[PDB]
Amino acid sequence: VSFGTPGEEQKASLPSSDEIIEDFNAIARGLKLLELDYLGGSGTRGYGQVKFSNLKARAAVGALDGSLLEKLNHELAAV
RNA sequence: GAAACUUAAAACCGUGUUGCACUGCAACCCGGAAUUCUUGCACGUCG
Repeated sequence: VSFGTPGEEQKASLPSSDEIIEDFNAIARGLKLLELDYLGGSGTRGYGQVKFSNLKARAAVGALDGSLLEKLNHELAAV
């Protein structure tokens, strides 16, 4: 979570706390699509069925906003 | 007046550092995007 690459004609800013929910919602939506798919190989002949378990988020560097880490753990609760 | 060289001999020479102090130095990601994937019954034949 940082400024990123702002571009030559823009005013740089940090992503709001509403935008971090929409990033984590697309991660767990893309991890539920992988449980129907097969992660490399033959796949259509029965290979590579995969499963996720115990997905949880932390804060490794720096503090968060407050009551935000627990609602990022709820987007990951449905895989 | 006609007749007898202010001539002869003598180095503008001897000694002496264009020498002493001084960083081609400070700042800079060989970095950003990309599924070793697509098709395939361990099966057929019996005086």
